[PDB]
Amino acid sequence: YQGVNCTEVSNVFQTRAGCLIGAEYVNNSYECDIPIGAGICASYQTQSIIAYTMSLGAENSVAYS
Amino acid sequence: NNSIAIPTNFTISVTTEILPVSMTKTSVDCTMYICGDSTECSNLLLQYGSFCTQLKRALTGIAVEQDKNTQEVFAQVKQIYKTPPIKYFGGFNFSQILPDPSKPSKRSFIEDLLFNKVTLKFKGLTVLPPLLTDEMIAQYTSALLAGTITSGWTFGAGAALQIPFAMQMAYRFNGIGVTQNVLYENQKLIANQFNSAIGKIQDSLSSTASALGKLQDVVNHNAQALNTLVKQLSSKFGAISSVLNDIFSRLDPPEAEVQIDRLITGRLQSLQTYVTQQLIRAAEIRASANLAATKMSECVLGQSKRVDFCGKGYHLMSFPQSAPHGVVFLHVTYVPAQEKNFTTAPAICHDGKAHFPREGVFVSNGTHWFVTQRNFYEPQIITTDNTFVSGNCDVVIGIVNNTVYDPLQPELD
Amino acid sequence: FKGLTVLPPLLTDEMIAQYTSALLAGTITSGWTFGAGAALQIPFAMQMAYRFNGIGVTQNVLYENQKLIANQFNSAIGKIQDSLSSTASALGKLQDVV
Amino acid sequence: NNSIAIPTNFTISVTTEILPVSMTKTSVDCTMYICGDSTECSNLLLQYGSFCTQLKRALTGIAVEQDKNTQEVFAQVKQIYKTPPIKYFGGFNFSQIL
Amino acid sequence: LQSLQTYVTQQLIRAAEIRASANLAATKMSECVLGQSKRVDFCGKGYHL
Amino acid sequence: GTHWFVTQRNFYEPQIITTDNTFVSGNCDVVIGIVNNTVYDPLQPELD
Ligand SMILES: *[C@@H]1O[C@H](CO)[C@@H](O[C@@H]2O[C@H](CO)[C@@H](O)[C@H](O)[C@H]2NC(C)=O)[C@H](O)[C@H]1NC(C)=O
Ligand SMILES: *[C@@H]1O[C@H](CO)[C@@H](O)[C@H](O)[C@H]1NC(C)=O
Ligand SMILES: *[C@@H]1O[C@H](CO)[C@@H](O)[C@H](O)[C@H]1NC(C)=O
Ligand SMILES: *[C@@H]1O[C@H](CO)[C@@H](O)[C@H](O)[C@H]1NC(C)=O
Ligand SMILES: *[C@@H]1O[C@H](CO)[C@@H](O)[C@H](O)[C@H]1NC(C)=O
Ligand SMILES: *[C@@H]1O[C@H](CO)[C@@H](O)[C@H](O)[C@H]1NC(C)=O
Ligand SMILES: *[C@@H]1O[C@H](CO)[C@@H](O)[C@H](O)[C@H]1NC(C)=O
Ligand SMILES: *[C@@H]1O[C@H](CO)[C@@H](O)[C@H](O)[C@H]1NC(C)=O
Ligand SMILES: *[C@@H]1O[C@H](CO)[C@@H](O)[C@H](O)[C@H]1NC(C)=O
Ligand SMILES: *[C@@H]1O[C@H](CO)[C@@H](O)[C@H](O)[C@H]1NC(C)=O
Ligand SMILES: *[C@@H]1O[C@H](CO)[C@@H](O)[C@H](O)[C@H]1NC(C)=O
Repeated sequence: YQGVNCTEVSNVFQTRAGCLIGAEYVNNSYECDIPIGAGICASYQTQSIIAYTMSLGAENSVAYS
Repeated sequence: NNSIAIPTNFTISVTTEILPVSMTKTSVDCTMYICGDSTECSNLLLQYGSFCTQLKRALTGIAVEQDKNTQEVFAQVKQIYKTPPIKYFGGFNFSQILPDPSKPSKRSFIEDLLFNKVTLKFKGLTVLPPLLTDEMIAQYTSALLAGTITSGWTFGAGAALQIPFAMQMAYRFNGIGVTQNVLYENQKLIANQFNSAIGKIQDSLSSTASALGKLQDVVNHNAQALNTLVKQLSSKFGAISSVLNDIFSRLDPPEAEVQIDRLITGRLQSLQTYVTQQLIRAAEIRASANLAATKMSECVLGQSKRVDFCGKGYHLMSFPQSAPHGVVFLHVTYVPAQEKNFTTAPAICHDGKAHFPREGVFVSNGTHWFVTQRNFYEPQIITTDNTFVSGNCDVVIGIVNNTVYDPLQPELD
Repeated sequence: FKGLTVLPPLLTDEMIAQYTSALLAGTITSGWTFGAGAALQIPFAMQMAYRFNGIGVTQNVLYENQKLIANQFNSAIGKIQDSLSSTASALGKLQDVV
Repeated sequence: NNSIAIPTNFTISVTTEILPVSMTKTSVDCTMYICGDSTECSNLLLQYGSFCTQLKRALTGIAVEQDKNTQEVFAQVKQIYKTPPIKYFGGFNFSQIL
Repeated sequence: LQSLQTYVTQQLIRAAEIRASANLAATKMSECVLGQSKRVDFCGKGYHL
Repeated sequence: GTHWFVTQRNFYEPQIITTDNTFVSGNCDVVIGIVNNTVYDPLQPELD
């Protein structure tokens, strides 16, 4: 529900884009499958619908001397 | 006839470029705009066909295109490179472009000024949030800066390979046609000039009134389009009243049907005009975003030989910075200065043979001929190592007489 | 009329011709130097030798075939006039715009 | 797999490229075109809203765009360079272009 | 009003096309007149001088 | 047909094969199609 603070009208999660119902939030970061908005994407767990924050890429550090 | 000017010094400079990348994402519902809270009109609105589906499809397409543009411009790098804790790079100071260690917003100070300088659920009208937040775009920019500072151009064409920044600058001077010893004997001066230029850009961005007008233009265009779309809802369009409830109250349904049709036609025409203008503006913004992505690749990840693509002067390197609806490029270039006049010749006639310079030009100092590079005055004795011989002295027009030193000549024994 | 008018352009044709003359003079007299900083003079023969070095041909080729190269350039420039004059659709794009 | 071809001569050629840069700047009058300078129609026309402001804004933007196009294409040179009075450039004929 | 709106829309599309052509012409000026171009067939057929 | 020279790619300007216009890289049994010829050393006749 875009633009609705769903404290008004299974898992219920609140996003800057809206309120998301039927998707479980997980703290792992994956590549974006279905873009929802405001940096949050959703995908099929493979099993259930999950929501997460997309990862930009792998972290790397170059040994500068 | 035989006059040439060669610069004896140089001034490295930094310039700023601003490019819009994307615009706001807007969604429109017909019924609420055309005639809301009135199911009587909602019954008649369905009679016109599939205009709403077309309008929604167009708006959704031009909304997805914005995320496509942002991803194309900023997601050039595959890995998030990190800068070393020791911020010493041979005298060059990057504090104004690297992220702030105090971590107020993980933004550079110039990025802070860019975000502060430019300004950034209606009656049926909504706006959608972009997929990438400002923090993620700033993180992408930080990764690009770390990669381009630590490794050079190598990170953009394969595996990232570290190299000291002084040797990278020597590479780039070799690229612009100047020998590396010019950097190695003027490293301190070049570092001082670079720091001063960065400070001057800092001040110029802080002080200029209309430096970022290219993004204010987009923001104001969107605002005026939305405002005029809302304002058009109060027009009569030939009916007795602009209030649908009023025309229902004051007239019979058979006669009120014509006025309802007039209102429907006017509002549909206004909304279609809005959609068409949005499509044209989206095409323009897509062209700008393609230009920005091309500039990112060419100037940031490499060293372009194109003349004015990455700033005036001979291009050395560029640094990207983030803006609320665009990207900012800081082009570091090489500008010659303090030129002097000499008299020149095309070839040297020695022993009945014509000698041509290998990678330089002949200059005479008035009475003593030397060989020097074109972009910097550095005379040297003419020998057989820096010249090649081809032909006689009778074919070249303007040949001059001089002796060519032989390095192996003194070894007579 | 019926309310439909045409506005004059800001730059007259004389000003555009002046800009073009400035560009031609700069490129003839200083090479590509005038487009990257201070304009530095250089004889045209040496500039064209540099431009041959830029395409992978040594400069002694020009310094030995200067007269032939000049004659070929002159003939091509002379033929451009007749090529533009005789063709009936050389400037088709601007006519299409108008 | 053991044969090559190497040119022994060369020809220099001149070709022309034509590119439109700008188009005509036009203006419109709502009342004159639509109502035909009739007073009865003008009072009814203002009842239709702000379409005329939109059209005027669009055409003004187009005109400014044309001016910007011309300035961008032709005004790239900072200074007005002048050719030397003695027009000898080592055998070349630039009279057709000067 | 419909006729005038159609005219304005066509003018906007043509203006966008002319802007693209003008950008191309400016790039051609900068890369072919103010320098020597190594891009193939960008400043004519052959090795650009 | 009988002798070997070195020419620039875009123009026919034959030159005698010397040590100035050639560089040595390894032994001559790895390159496919390598032929037999002499290389002229300008230093030896001078005998510095
Ligand atoms: C290379 O080509 C040029 C161009 O055809 C030749 O120059 C011509 O030579 C003939 C015969 O000497 C003259 O009649 C023409 O007037 C020349 N043309 C020009 C434009 O001057 C040149 O001889 C050729 N050189 C070689 C080695 O083949
Ligand atoms: C929704 O309301 C709660 C409580 O009023 C608030 O904390 C939260 O920030 C709101 N969500 C948004 C997206 O504003
Ligand atoms: C994700 O982290 C939040 C914050 O602690 C926590 O409340 C939530 O249970 C976590 N969810 C999962 C699937 O780990
Ligand atoms: C002009 O200078 C060129 C370059 O040295 C020379 O070849 C030519 O003969 C000169 N002409 C005159 C008239 O001095
Ligand atoms: C880099 O510049 C900033 C601001 O000019 C200055 O505070 C800082 O000390 C400089 N870095 C070093 C290592 O001096
Ligand atoms: C060129 O520089 C020299 C200084 O060596 C000066 O004497 C001469 O007048 C200058 N010529 C021009 C045309 O500037
Ligand atoms: C260069 O010219 C100056 C002035 O003509 C002269 O004093 C100097 O000796 C010259 N350079 C050399 C290496 O002779
Ligand atoms: C150069 O010297 C030779 C003799 O070694 C002479 O014949 C020739 O005329 C000289 N060139 C000039 C331009 O004086
Ligand atoms: C060259 O081509 C011919 C014809 O296919 C072939 O027989 C010969 O082996 C080739 N030479 C080499 C060195 O591959
Ligand atoms: C160069 O060509 C032009 C064009 O025909 C000609 O008028 C001029 O006389 C030529 N230059 C000389 C010095 O003859
Ligand atoms: C080249 O010469 C070497 C020794 O001089 C000889 O062993 C070899 O067979 C020769 N190669 C050919 C193809 O004749």
